[PDB]
Amino acid sequence: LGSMSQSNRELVVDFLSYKLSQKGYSWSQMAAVKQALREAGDEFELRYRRAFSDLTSQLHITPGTAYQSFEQVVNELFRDGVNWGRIVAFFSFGGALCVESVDKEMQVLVSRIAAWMATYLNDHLEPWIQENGGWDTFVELYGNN
Amino acid sequence: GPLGSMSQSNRELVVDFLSYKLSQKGYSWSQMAAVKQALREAGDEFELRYRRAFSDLTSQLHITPGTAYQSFEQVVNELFRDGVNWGRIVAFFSFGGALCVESVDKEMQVLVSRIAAWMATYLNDHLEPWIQENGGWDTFVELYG
Amino acid sequence: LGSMSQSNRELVVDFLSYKLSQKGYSWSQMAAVKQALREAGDEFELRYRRAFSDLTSQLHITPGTAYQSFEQVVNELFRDGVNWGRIVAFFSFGGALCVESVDKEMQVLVSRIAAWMATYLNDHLEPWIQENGGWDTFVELYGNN
Amino acid sequence: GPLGSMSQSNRELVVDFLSYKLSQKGYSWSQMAAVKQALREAGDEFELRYRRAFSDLTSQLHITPGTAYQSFEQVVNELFRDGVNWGRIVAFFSFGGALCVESVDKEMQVLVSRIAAWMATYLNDHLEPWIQENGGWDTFVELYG
Ligand SMILES: CCCN(C(=O)N[C@@H](CSCc1ccc(Br)cc1)C(=O)O)C(=O)c1cccc(C#Cc2ccc(F)cc2F)c1
Ligand SMILES: CCCN(C(=O)N[C@@H](CSCc1ccc(Br)cc1)C(=O)O)C(=O)c1cccc(C#Cc2ccc(F)cc2F)c1
Ligand SMILES: CCCN(C(=O)N[C@@H](CSCc1ccc(Br)cc1)C(=O)O)C(=O)c1cccc(C#Cc2ccc(F)cc2F)c1
Ligand SMILES: CCCN(C(=O)N[C@@H](CSCc1ccc(Br)cc1)C(=O)O)C(=O)c1cccc(C#Cc2ccc(F)cc2F)c1
Repeated sequence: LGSMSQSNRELVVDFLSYKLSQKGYSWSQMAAVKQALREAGDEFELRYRRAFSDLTSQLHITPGTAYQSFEQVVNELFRDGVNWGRIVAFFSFGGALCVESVDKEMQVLVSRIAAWMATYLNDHLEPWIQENGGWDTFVELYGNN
Repeated sequence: GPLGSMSQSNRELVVDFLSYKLSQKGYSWSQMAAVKQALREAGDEFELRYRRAFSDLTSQLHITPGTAYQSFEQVVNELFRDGVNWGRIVAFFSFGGALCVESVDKEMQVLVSRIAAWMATYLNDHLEPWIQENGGWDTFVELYG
Repeated sequence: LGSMSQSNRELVVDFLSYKLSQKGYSWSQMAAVKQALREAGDEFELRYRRAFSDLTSQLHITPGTAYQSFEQVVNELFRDGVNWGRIVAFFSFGGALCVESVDKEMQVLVSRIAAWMATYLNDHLEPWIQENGGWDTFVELYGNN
Repeated sequence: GPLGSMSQSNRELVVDFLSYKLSQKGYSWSQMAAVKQALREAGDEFELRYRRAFSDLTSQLHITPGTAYQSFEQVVNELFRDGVNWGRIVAFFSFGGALCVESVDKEMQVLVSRIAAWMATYLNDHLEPWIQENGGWDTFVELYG
């Protein structure tokens, strides 16, 4: 489904978000969390690139994977507990797995991964986030103002 | 999710993160994602190259608090005085971004969402038909990104 | 160009707009003007259906029509002056002409008509509107609260 | 144009008017327009048929001023307790519309934009993947409108 008058509005907000963040300003909390997370991810990938080779064959997540199985896989990443660094890792692994899915010509898995990750974030990680200083605490620790 | 302007969605944060990461590898979350990214990139290049033109824009372009859209439309018209093209449209985004940045600096953050709404308005009424007629943003992506 | 997370937000606002207006409430001024105009148009069409048969052959507006020629055609509708009733007529004639364009398998003309009508509204009619009580005066006279 | 939430575009008013008129003839401005229209229609039928269920919803569904999204998500979950389908999704829109209408009645117009944002949020996080997997809104249009 598409939306064309929103399209121009959407470009606007995205571009202004981008240019504000370059000066440490933020369109909104959501925009601040986005810049922060992108940045935290970049740094993460720079340091742990070694972990991102052949993720497909190791994580056992395919298009026909059930969310419960996805949940079991991610749970392994958080076996010794949830902390900010582990939450960044979660995003980075999702991202890398998407890229592989595109490399391997299974684009279909990308939107499956998005939806799985959103559910997991919703049910598992955001509640922890709310008990540990909230999304603003994420922005203080990883964002650029 | 974090508190946004129109929702506090977890999916929205995930989707932004995957879009970014897909783009770093030569891929796209979607056509919109690709447009957004090409436009950020084009804005960055424009602002560095024509850096000398980005001082006291709130004054040179007469955008103050209490400005009405008709005034804004009057100023932007001069930019497209000799016709629309993709360069002038990049200029339009960049100037509007620098205006917002200038606004926050001066503790006029109130201007920012107003500038957004004026830019979206101007696009819709003045720029859209030229854009469509010229192959759409799809063409922008192909010529730029 | 499409936009998918806005898509759900867009449905929301549209549906809530619709349900509010059914009780004489309005999401925004823009939403009030939309309900009012749709209604004014319905009434107009009911009374003057006789004027809407074979508009294509009489208005001389094709896909290759220049906006200046479009402007000349619409100007004829406003020859004896602009008033609210004539402004409603303008919308109704545009609408009917679009429908014929779809009947005659020239859909391409519809978006051309939208853009022409938006320019004409912008340059000719909205200024008159601003000197005659504004968009709220349109809502008082044609809307349902 | 009239003052909207995200812009004051003239095109936006035109486009809304032509969409309406195209739809009255069995046509569509676009896929989104068609979805919007089918959904309004489906909401109308649902609210008349299940009219008896639409009293004191602010109370039965505990949506008051100062309500947080987590609370809202908790209430809406019960509606989809036994699974998602297109009927339950129509119900979701209608109830949210009646809630907004109820809000304005009680001089709690402040709730309306908050309800919008919560509905958009819930759609994105909870309903989107089911919708996509089930053929998208394109399927809704084909089964309903
Ligand atoms: C094939 C194992 C992948 N992996 C690693 O390679 N870890 C590395 C450690 S170095 C990477 C690292 C660095 C810092 C932190 Br904090 C956590 C991890 C290793 O064991 O050598 C993992 O740590 C790991 C273990 C278990 C689950 C996952 C995952 C995942 C995942 C899948 C999908 C998705 F959408 C999101 C995800 F987080 C990731
Ligand atoms: C103070 C800036 C005035 N300005 C310039 O400095 N132009 C420069 C050219 S260098 C900038 C440039 C470079 C390439 C292109 Br294509 C277009 C412009 C000059 O001719 O010396 C403009 O190009 C100009 C002239 C008239 C109006 C505008 C504007 C604007 C504007 C205002 C608000 C907003 F949201 C967006 C806008 F684009 C911008
Ligand atoms: C082929 C003539 C169409 N037309 C009529 O048939 N008028 C009727 C009068 S009855 C319709 C009517 C009723 C009330 C009012 Br106020 C104004 C008109 C007639 O002369 O018998 C017009 O009045 C007319 C005359 C000149 C121009 C136009 C137009 C137009 C138009 C075209 C495109 C567009 F996007 C918007 C437009 F308004 C419409
Ligand atoms: C006070 C209404 C409670 N309610 C009912 O009356 N259900 C009725 C069924 S008749 C309504 C109906 C008819 C068909 C379908 Br499919 C689903 C519901 C009943 O079982 O007697 C619900 O269906 C119900 C139950 C639990 C939660 C909700 C809700 C909600 C809601 C809140 C906010 C919002 F923005 C959107 C929402 F959908 C609605």
